[PDB]
Amino acid sequence: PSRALYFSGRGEQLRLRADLELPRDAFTLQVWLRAEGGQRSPAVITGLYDKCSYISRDRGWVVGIHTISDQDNKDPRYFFSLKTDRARQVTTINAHRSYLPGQWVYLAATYDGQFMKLYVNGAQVATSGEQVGGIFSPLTQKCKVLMLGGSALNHNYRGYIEHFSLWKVARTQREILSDMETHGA
Amino acid sequence: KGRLSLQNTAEIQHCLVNAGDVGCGVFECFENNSCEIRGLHGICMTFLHNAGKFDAQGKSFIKDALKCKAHALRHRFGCISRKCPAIREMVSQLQRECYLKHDLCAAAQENTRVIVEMIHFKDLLLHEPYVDLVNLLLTCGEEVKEAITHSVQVQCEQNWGSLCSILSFCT
Amino acid sequence: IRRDDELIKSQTGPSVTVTCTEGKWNKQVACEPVDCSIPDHHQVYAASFSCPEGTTFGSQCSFQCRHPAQLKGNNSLLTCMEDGLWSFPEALCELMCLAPPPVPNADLQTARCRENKHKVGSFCKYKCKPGYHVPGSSRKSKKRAFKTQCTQDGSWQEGACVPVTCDPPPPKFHGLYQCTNGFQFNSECRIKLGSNVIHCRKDGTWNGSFHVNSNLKLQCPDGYAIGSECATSCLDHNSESIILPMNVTVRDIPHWLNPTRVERVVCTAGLKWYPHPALIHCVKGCEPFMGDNYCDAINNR
Repeated sequence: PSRALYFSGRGEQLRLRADLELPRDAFTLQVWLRAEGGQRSPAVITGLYDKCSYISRDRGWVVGIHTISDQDNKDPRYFFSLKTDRARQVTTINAHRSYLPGQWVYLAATYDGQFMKLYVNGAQVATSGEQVGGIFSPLTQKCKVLMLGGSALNHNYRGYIEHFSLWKVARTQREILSDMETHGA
Repeated sequence: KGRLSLQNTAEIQHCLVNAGDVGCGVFECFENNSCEIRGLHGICMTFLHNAGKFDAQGKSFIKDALKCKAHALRHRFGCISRKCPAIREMVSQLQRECYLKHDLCAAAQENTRVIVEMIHFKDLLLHEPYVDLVNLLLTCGEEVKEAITHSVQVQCEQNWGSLCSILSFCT
Repeated sequence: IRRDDELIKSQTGPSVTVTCTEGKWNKQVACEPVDCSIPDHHQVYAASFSCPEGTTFGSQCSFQCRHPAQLKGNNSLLTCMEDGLWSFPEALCELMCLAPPPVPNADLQTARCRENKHKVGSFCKYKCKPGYHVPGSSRKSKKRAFKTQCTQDGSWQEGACVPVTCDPPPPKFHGLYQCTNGFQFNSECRIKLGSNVIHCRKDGTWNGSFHVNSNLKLQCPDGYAIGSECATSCLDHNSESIILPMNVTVRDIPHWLNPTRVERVVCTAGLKWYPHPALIHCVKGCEPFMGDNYCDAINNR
């Protein structure tokens, strides 16, 4: 049948093995998730982090749940952050509504090379065009790591993760809806 | 003006629980309130301003008295009826039971000239804890009482000539 | 765009529309090149950037690594692309620490530490030789191993094995003692049967012992005889006696100095001169204001 992982706040987090090449030019993340009620503020779900650098460790891309108002942590929304090696400023993409703590959400994040888009439950929510080019050089391909359910600074996630899907190319909205209706088959 | 509701108790409670009990931060928080209990912050500042004139016993007494007063003000401010006479009663009671238990008379008999010449006539009249400290201090020694009455007569010759000319001699 | 005469403005995008009006064009347009930022960090770590042309479109900049850093790659140029950002560096300054300097009186337990190729974060375990130890421990506990690592600069952390200082002689024949090496290793101490030579070995063990004021007041029971500890105290309890034999008075002590505590004057052979009452001075002692969350300017020393 279908089985899912339950990520708790105690520090349970996974790590992708290095045998699979990380995407460089364009990528598409498709994840069925069920978020719990109270998450932490910078809490992440899936990230692409840097482990051999010390000047700037906030490169790559990271999808998660965070509050748009840092001074009050009032309403938490899904967010997609991206900072390529060529760029100098990390630009974040938010959702349009506060997340439902008891419903399945099919979260998708796309980046093609000019525009990054965020699909919450099949509908395009936000699209930013400040990140350009690839995300990292192919020389540092082995240094980048992919983390699921948490970060190196113990940004734990509480919820369910059902069907993980990461693509090596950018996909349009019709392919996103087709992958939604076909599930993991 | 008979209730401490004019100034929110939440902000002064946050100020009390945020600051430390070592310095005058608690008296810095408590000095701005609805009831006129102003004067504790002045005592905390002036005791820590002329602390070099005291000896080691006097400085230890100053540290213990300010520590006990800060711990008592953070301690017994929890459940208390919100009215100015009750606040005055609990402030005077904590000041009295803190100064009596740390041998104020011993520090008076150590060095009384600093403790009776550094007082100010201005703001003594309108501050109740200053009057409490004065009327508790003179019961220690007769020479200290004579010195503080001499200071009061000097301040009468400085500021208010009414009570100098009227009943200079008692009987 | 520098507009001159216009009524309404329309966001055409990458292009623009210029209209002729009364013998002059309405706008002054200029396609300036994109300006990449000056490369300081965030592209190549630990390298020097010196662009021979500039930081405009089509300009190429040259970076060179630091002397510890190595360089692998066919091209060592950065191109300011059309996106307004510099391109990906095809060559990276890989940071590799060189061979460590030879620490004296140490044994290299790790066989790879004697090479020259070492990555940042390598750990070398250095074992102190007998008669030597890593500083940080007293004469009771013996520690003879330490770890050294490559730092982010490209140089190893400092560490050396100091000689084991021998135990002090007893004060019965101290002051007239004449050691061959003093407090260093292999110190043979003999004053001018029993143990005529004292061998300070590698473990620092003593094989055999030696064989045959107006302000400061002392009250010994024996008096001028030997074997009695004298209660040495100042006239006031507020002052503390210290031993300052190197011509230091009460007011000559700096704030960073650590004077020794007052030792009870035990009578040695002959006159008791090794502790001298005129040399011991009563200075402003400490007061019980420790751990009270208050800084004391008098006791700030």
